[PDB]
Amino acid sequence: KKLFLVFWWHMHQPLYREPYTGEYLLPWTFFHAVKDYYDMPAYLKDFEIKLNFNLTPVLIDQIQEYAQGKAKDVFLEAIRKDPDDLEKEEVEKLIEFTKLNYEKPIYRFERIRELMNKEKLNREELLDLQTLNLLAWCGRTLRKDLKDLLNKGRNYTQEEKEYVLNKYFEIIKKTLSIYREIKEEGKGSVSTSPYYHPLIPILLNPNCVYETTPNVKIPDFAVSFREDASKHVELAKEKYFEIFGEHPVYMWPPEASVSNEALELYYEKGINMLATDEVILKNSVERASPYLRYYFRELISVFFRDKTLSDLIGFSYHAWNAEDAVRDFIGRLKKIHESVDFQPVVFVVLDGENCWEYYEENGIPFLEKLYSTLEKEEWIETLTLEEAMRKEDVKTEVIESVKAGTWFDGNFLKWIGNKEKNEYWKILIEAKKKAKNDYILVAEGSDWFWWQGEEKAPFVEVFDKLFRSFVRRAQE
Ligand SMILES: OC[C@H]1O[C@@H]2O[C@H]3[C@H](O)[C@@H](O)[C@@H](O[C@H]4[C@H](O)[C@@H](O)[C@@H](O[C@H]5[C@H](O)[C@@H](O)[C@@H](O[C@H]6[C@H](O)[C@@H](O)[C@@H](O[C@H]7[C@H](O)[C@@H](O)[C@@H](O[C@H]8[C@H](O)[C@@H](O)[C@@H](O[C@H]1[C@H](O)[C@H]2O)O[C@@H]8CO)O[C@@H]7CO)O[C@@H]6CO)O[C@@H]5CO)O[C@@H]4CO)O[C@@H]3CO
Repeated sequence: KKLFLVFWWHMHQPLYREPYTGEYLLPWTFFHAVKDYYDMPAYLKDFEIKLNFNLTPVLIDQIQEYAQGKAKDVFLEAIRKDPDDLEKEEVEKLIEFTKLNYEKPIYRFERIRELMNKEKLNREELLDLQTLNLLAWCGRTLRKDLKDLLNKGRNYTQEEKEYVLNKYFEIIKKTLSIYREIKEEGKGSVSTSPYYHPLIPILLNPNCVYETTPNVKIPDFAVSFREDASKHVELAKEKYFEIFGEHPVYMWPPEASVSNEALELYYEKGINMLATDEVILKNSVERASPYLRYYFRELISVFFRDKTLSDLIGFSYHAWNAEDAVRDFIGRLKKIHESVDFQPVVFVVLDGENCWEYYEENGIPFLEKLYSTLEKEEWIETLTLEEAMRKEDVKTEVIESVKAGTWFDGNFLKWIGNKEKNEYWKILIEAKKKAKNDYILVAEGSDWFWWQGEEKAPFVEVFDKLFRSFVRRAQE
């Protein structure tokens, strides 16, 4: 009797490329590509387990542009420059970026602490600020190759900075190929999402927010977004076919968000399986185990992720020692294994690139120990999405209705329902009436609405500039 364990690591970045200047206004795609997007599937080269991945199409587009040397990244241009050529504005944003990240374990260099305590910075100190910001985002693969330079910690030269940059782009250039390779080798399945990571249930029926939050105020949805919902899915299918050679049969719904209408749409578009959140299951079915494969109306398979296990990784274990965390995780899996007489399917689903920067050494001690330990347990069988979908010795249940929501509390309050977020929807509604091109789809991405109307943080205004620029461009 085995426990079937399914990791599904979700990778996404909204579009940082401002459409009038063509500049990437934030470097986060670059930094998560060099730190996470290659290295997360590259674990499969060293560990005999299965791991699965979601790549949003808008993320794939940006990885392609960086890989081809086409991305004009303003923050990265400031890193590349000789410090004598840095504008005051660029130094300021290098310092602000450092302060934003200063407390993360991946920024644990004594030299950073020295440079932040300094009133003015000379050329050598600026070179160190530039290069340490690069090295802070070093992924697992190059932490081996660049060991000598990482241990230096200070006194970097322009030549060493450029060496690091060249290696980082070599990683980005190999990234889509490793996803293709692990898929073809049967080491993992790869899914995608509707193109720009929108909330499909809201685009199909904005009144679905009242299934969970009856008291919320929403704007007057005087335009239909239903066709746009279909387009996000269809264009995702096309992009996925380009990279992987088939239409995708697995999708991750952005924010785990489902509704009866959204599930019907995924079925109509040929998606055979998706996953969503356990809170949605508990809101929809009184007596329900998350260890079963569910069939929504016998149209499409649904797995509900194990929220506690997913949250152990996403929220707890950064604060723990790696060995303690792995022993805890295996212990919980063993209790699950001993708790049912059938073979349970245990989905572990979370962002695949955001939690590691808060772990010691970018979470590499944790993941190496986790995967090493998993591959040794006879009673754990990790599965690809494809195996989880077709596995016969699993228990199964039909469900006829779900209560619309997301993996935030089972509701939509992070993206709609307060004055500020509603203003974004009103902007989008008005723009949609006058829309002339697919930039209106870019502006439907969930990310813009998440950041809007949130307590001020460094670089928040950049998401607002992006959103409004896409809205403007949509109408021209
Ligand atoms: O939009 C840019 C963003 O896009 C991607 O992220 C999206 C992701 O793909 C979706 O799945 C979804 O993610 C949900 C997530 O899975 C849930 O876990 C939850 O996330 C909440 C966190 O759990 C919770 O801890 C908290 O996070 C707070 C941090 O703990 C706190 O440290 C601080 O974080 C600041 C960062 O330290 C700083 O670096 C900067 O963050 C930038 C990112 O580093 C950068 O990569 C990018 O983010 C991408 C992301 O990588 C994609 O995968 O831009 C960020 C902004 O510049 O600034 C942070 C804020 O100051 O504060 C955070 C927030 O309070 O809250 C989060 C969010 O509630 O919910 C997610 C939403 O359901 O959505 C995300 C976003 O669209």
